[PDB]
Amino acid sequence: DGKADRMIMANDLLNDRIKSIMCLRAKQGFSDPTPTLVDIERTHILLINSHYKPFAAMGYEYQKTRPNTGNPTYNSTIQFSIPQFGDFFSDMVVHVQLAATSASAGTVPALPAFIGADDQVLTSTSVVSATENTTSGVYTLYTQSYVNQQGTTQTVAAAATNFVRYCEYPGLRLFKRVKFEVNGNPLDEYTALAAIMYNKFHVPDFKLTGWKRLIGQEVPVEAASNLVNIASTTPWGSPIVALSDVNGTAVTGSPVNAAITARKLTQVVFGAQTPKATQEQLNMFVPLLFWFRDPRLAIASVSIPYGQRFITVDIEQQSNILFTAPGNLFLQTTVETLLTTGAGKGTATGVLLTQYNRYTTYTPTLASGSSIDGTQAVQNIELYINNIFVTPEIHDIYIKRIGFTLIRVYREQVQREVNAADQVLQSQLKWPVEFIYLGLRPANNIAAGNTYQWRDWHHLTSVTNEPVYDVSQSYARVSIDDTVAPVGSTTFKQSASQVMQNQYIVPVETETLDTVRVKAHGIELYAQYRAQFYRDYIPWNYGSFNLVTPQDKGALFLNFCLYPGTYQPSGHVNISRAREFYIEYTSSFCDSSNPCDLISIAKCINFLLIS
Amino acid sequence: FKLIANDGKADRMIMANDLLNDRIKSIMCLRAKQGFSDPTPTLVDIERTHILLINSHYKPFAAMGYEYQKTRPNTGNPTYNSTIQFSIPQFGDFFSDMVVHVQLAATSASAGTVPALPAFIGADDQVLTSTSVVSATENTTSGVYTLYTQSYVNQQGTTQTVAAAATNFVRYCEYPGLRLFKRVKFEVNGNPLDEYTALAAIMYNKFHVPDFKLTGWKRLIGQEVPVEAASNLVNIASTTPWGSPIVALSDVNGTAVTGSPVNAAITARKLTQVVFGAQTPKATQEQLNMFVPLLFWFRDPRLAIASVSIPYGQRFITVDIEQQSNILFTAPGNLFLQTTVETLLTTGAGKGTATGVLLTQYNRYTTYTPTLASGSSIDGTQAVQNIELYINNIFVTPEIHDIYIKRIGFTLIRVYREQVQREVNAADQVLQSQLKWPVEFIYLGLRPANNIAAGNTYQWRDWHHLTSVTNEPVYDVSQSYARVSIDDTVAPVGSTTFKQSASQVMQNQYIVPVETETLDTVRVKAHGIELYAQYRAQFYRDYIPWNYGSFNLVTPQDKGALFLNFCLYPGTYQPSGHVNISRAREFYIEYTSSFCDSSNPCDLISIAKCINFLLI
Amino acid sequence: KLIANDGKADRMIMANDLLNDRIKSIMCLRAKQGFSDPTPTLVDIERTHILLINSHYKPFAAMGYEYQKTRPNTGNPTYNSTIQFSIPQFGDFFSDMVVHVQLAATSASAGTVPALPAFIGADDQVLTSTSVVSATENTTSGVYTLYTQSYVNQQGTTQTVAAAATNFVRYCEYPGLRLFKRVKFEVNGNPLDEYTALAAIMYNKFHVPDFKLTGWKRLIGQEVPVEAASNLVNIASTTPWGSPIVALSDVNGTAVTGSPVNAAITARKLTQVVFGAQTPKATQEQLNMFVPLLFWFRDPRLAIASVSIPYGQRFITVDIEQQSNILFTAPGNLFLQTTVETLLTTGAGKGTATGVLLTQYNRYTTYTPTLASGSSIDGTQAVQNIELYINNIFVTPEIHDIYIKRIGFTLIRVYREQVQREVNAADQVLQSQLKWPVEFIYLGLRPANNIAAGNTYQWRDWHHLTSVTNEPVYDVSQSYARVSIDDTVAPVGSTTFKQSASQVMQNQYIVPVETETLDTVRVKAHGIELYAQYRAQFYRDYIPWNYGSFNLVTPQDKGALFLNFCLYPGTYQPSGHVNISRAREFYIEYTSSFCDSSNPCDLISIAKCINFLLIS
Repeated sequence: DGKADRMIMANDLLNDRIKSIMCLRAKQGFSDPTPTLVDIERTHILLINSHYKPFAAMGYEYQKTRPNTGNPTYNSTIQFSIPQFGDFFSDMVVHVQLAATSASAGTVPALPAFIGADDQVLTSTSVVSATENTTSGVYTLYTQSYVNQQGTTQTVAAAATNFVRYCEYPGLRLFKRVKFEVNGNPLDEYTALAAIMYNKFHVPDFKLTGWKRLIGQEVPVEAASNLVNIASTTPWGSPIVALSDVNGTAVTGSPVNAAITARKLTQVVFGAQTPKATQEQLNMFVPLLFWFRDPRLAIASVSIPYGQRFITVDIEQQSNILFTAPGNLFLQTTVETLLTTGAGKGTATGVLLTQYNRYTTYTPTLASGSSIDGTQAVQNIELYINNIFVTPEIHDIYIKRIGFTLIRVYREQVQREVNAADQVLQSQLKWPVEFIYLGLRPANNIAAGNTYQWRDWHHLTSVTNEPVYDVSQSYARVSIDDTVAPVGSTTFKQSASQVMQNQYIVPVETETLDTVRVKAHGIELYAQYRAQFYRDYIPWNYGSFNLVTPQDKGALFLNFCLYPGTYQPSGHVNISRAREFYIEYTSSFCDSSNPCDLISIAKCINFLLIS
Repeated sequence: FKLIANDGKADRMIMANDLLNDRIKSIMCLRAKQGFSDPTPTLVDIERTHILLINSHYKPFAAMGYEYQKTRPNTGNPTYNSTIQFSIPQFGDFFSDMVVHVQLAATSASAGTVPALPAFIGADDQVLTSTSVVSATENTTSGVYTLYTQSYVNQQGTTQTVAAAATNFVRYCEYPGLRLFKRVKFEVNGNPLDEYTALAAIMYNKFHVPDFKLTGWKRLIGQEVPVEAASNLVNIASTTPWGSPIVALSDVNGTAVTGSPVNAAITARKLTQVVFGAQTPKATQEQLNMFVPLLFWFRDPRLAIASVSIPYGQRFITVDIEQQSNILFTAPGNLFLQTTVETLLTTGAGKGTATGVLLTQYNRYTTYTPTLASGSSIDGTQAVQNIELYINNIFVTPEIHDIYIKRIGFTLIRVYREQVQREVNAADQVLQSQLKWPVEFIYLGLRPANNIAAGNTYQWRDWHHLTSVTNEPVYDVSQSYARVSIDDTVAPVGSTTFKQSASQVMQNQYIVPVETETLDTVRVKAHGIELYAQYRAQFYRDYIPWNYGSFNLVTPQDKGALFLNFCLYPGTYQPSGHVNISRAREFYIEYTSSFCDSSNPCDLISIAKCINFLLI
Repeated sequence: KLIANDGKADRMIMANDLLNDRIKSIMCLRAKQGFSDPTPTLVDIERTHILLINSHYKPFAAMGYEYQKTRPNTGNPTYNSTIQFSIPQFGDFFSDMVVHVQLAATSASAGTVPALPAFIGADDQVLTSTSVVSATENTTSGVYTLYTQSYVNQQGTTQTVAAAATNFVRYCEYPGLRLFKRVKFEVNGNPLDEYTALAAIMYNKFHVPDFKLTGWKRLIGQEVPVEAASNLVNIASTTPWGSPIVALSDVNGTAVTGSPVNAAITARKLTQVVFGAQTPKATQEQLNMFVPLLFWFRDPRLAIASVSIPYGQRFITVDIEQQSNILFTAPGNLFLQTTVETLLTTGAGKGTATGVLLTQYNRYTTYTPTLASGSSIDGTQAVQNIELYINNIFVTPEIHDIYIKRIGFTLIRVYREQVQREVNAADQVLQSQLKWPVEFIYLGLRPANNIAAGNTYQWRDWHHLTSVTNEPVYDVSQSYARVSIDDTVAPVGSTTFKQSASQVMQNQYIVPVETETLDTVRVKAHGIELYAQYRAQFYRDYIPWNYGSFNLVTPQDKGALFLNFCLYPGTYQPSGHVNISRAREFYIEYTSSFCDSSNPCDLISIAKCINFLLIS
């Protein structure tokens, strides 16, 4: 007790209910006066309770189906029949098999143009130029050449082959258009734009690895290094470890022994998106994202019979799925500086060399005339259908008594934009709207000329590439006269080098939407709010484990229900307003020089009759 | 496939198809004799015993719609270190989730100077200029002459002059939106209906943000998100970056040589993670935009607060704003201390000194340390450019609203109750005097006082940690070697004309935040009666958040975050256990510490979520 | 402006014209029936419509829980033994269980530095106690190739052969999962339920989402990554590259490909480090684990009535793995230095050790961690403590006697495991362990070498269900150096302009590359196809993705397959099963590209079956 506990557990009420029921049962002549669990549960909940209810008998089995449209190819329409098997059919997934493929043989391209104006030489293996400076005595030499990973110089016009890679998420872009046909008319359909909105919003981490494996995305692999820290020792030489100045203070910049024993982890990827000489056979199981994937919403076969039900997949072109990438061929850019102090200093004939410096980078380079194989075959494509069976007695009752089923459908509109601000009528909305995926994707993300299209195609922002360099630094000193003391002498030579150890590319996102406003039949559904309200807050607050806060900085969620993703309706936009629906945007990026696509994918409510 | 509905005892208990078919036979026979035209049963008839796993049924909801609304403060121009009060406008029939948009101006550090150079290291040949400090240690017994050089450079390596211009970078503390709200208060009629501090905001950060909400959560409160970056190919199948002379060697006995690299088997590239947001030091931190959610109970739509139930005269959201000195910090910019040690091994006359002849071996060691510029601090004039309260307003039909007010009676609510007790004891029993309602659970921690100290150069990071964090360096070192013959007429092998040179240069340095836990054991006692026996802190940090809560309870990353649980479903609305106070008068949390003493004071932080009731 | 009644669409989703009619009716009946208040009841509305704003809850039959820890009946615990706990009489019910295991801090015994490797070259062979040197002459090219191998510590100091050296120690991955060979819940001498480490690793792969992973790893003694940030690598408007190569343009004005430019952003790198039980250390700290017991009655709803399983005949029995499968030797602070030097001379005796005019020098240096001879694990490492923690649930006496007299029975889930060793590339394996309805089956074909003592990666591969090979990734430091040895002749184009270059291994990573052992799987029971022959990715990737929601995690292990037969794996409510008639003649058929007589594998099949438990 007391007051707080009477309202949370009501244990004095519960006991009085027990005393009352046991007496009424004794009054009425029951052999066993002890109450029923149901009688207790009419007011109180039983936290420990192993009760369950039997389910009407039901089992499921998957089935595989080849298409009606002959041998599968890229850039073609593939249609499946939905065979007659179970009383209902439910979740679907399509196995796509793409042949192992390599690029055709090419050549080592021509060397770059001269950099320096002096001492210009061009051979089959290098291009050399120089800049003189007689004032400072520094002679700068530029050398550029092609090498492989081992550093062996490659000859111009000799053999060289590009690698091949897939775009990111090839399973999502391959199905250009997925549609469910019932009696000629599309019952529901979606595009790759709806598939990547699912990719951003509806794949939590406990499903992410398999999702990636399902649609052909490579999965990172964690790799452990040697020990980098070992307690009570150091990799640094003794002369720089644990120094103190003349005052007894520990020296800033003097390393001390490690306090822990630790090793590094790093992640490597070597899948379909990593360029390879041969991309081995790619097997994807692309799920079809239809409402009836939920078992409860399985579609009765009698209400949509065989012969009038089809799955139709439009297949993208190979040029948007498979790309070339640099192979074992690199451009080595090397700068050498020779500071001389004697006669002819700053030129090739200068004497008295005191300081030498070398700077060397490596850039992966494409081979000339090495392209993807246009004969790569779609080796297999098959539709997997989950078929649900029930007893004849319950099927009869269910078909006569269910009436209808609520369904959800995709409604998509793409609007090419060159305005920094615009009010775009959403003319595709027939039905009540639960929520809307919004995006302003730059046209350059899907441009053939964009060398990073394999990556940018699904991003909803303008992406720029920022290099991050690993640099190896070296120093060397040498005495060239054994009779002169080195310290303070020009016989004590200096040498240094900066060599590129590796290079990363950081994708830097520039958002294309600043503010979004929603107006419908003269009614403000959303005031002009920053894009971060729809990308961060709304996916964070709503949806529970069914709505993921998107990684993409350009993915916006226009919510109109309380529980997006759940079957029970919880809010929508009335059809009257949906028929005059406007999305007003503000952009810092879109203009006449930067076209962008206002992508809006709505999820609408619709009914479906039975029997 | 054939369905088998009745196979023995197991199927009879799980599906009960014989009974289901008997119920159908009975129901169709009764309906037929009672005069119905359609004897087939209703779906409810079947649902009274059996569940239908295929079922498209749903219920219509009482008509409902919602719309957000911006609201500005009653307290004028917003500033750091101030109290900001919002009115809760009269708009919807109910109001639910709330979020505050905060806009912090772009800011830079003031102009400063390159500080003075470090003191001499060696006792010999001391020279100090405006650009370097040089000293040396002689050793004529070994013939090794050690030269110490320290100087200031930028990233490109150009030497910077002492007292020349230099400017520090600026950074925001980690999770600045969580620290910015010193206190958040929802008050009606002068008294706080519920309130919480930044300690509750970080308790939420550790226990209630799973990964499918994290990226958006980090963006809402100003924490930078890592960005994955891909490298060049590091392994290419059938080749190697190692030079031929060392690749694929065998010894004289035919065995492959240990340490001889072979060709790669796969073609792989590396992934690295980079950050460049509010927590990364920058010359100019761009304008910071945050949408801080208010972690109140009524964020749940089911618990939306009826507008007529609270007068408009005295209903407010009141937020105390942290000071700028706890949110924005200076950090080293494009300025680095270069520490170089050089050893020269000579063998002739004067060996070990600067005049020794015949140099046989040379070594160079060099590190770089980011350095603060003198007199370059944060801009104190940084403006809080905008702050606005977003309130979700829910609208219902007039009929349901009138029914709801007259029939709801009350609502069950959850509130925060905070207590912080300063400790210098390794073990103590702390009476929890702010705990006074049915408590579902208690967040517990023992945060060292140094984590929030202005003297801690890592306060921007340590402030929300509940442990003692020390910084262990990890070094990336570039090793180089070189040999050169200075006499073209003498064979190099075995001659002192075959010189030696080597170098170790710091490529990069990482900082490993090493947590030393402050709690060894925890005990929960109420009136000389154990609610929790003395268990290791790892029982409350790892096991309880692992077993309970489902997706509502996240196993905390912080090694010091503990969860004292008293219910079966910590995240759900339905009550499932509590400790009432009630006889909880003498509620004690007893701890043991291997860290807390007179030299390392800590704050025992205990935040409980309690059940209370609001009458509508 | 709410609408509520816009067309047929709003009629079927909200049914507001129907609800208004129900309210208007209910008010008139109550008015006609003489009620004081005619406004309807929330239950009256909810008979048709769902209320999205509803603070309703039900009171729970009073309950509370408390944990209790007990010691084994079998005295001091050791490796390779059976430990048995009694379940003490405490609460009305007992629920989740977790076992605290404490393993003493441990280190390897003292050993020696092993013998140096054999000669590589055929010429100029020298064997020291500190290095082994050989060479390969080449008079045609003028290249003298010198091979040197030695032993060093991390700092690089040379270690003498047969001098002192000690190995480090490491724990296998997921030690808490392998430590328990078998875990038994025993009643009346009969095993009521039991599982092995194989079931534990199946749970580790399929039922630990990311919001529970950190705590899960800490419970079973797996080290947790620690994120560490570096110095700024990019700084806006500057570069680490020296100016001679920065922002170059060719003679035509075009920017030079390969010429770096200033950075556009300012960024740090994030790397991850581990330093726990799996990282080799001179001394591993005292390992403390709280290993949960993965029985069905962990669910609070499914707590076991203390009366229904009497005291004195109920036990938890745990078989403990041998020490040699839990704790392993790993290389310590001893490294094999492999150095190749090439000397390009052109004068008399070129290509031999007597070459004169040295033009180019190259050094290639790798390091390989090396085991010390005679340094092994401490076989006297004690199990310092092991205790079983049991949650005890207390309920009111009135509800206790009612529930025990009325619940009848409870559904339980039990493990049923079979391991079939295979050398056949394809086989059809009868599952004799299956006797009861099966919800789903964890499947794998684990290579026998993953648990073989001869495998030096057994500490890692034991829980993997594929064949793992080790692919090195090398971080290589490249350096160049040029020096003029004659100050009277111009360096350019002269043999006095000497060249030197070095490649030194900076670090090396091991990539675990998984080779799948299962190609296709087919499920055939009672001559009936429940699963056709489908690729292994259907069971590994598609099924865990589609089913189970947050209760079924997609497995990272490429060899983990999930054969599902219910709609909702992870829920207590039954949702489908394989019936007993078919379960008694049950076949799992596989095809393999890996398994043959040179690579024996174990087909591991662990099914979750449904059984029942009577009450008392």
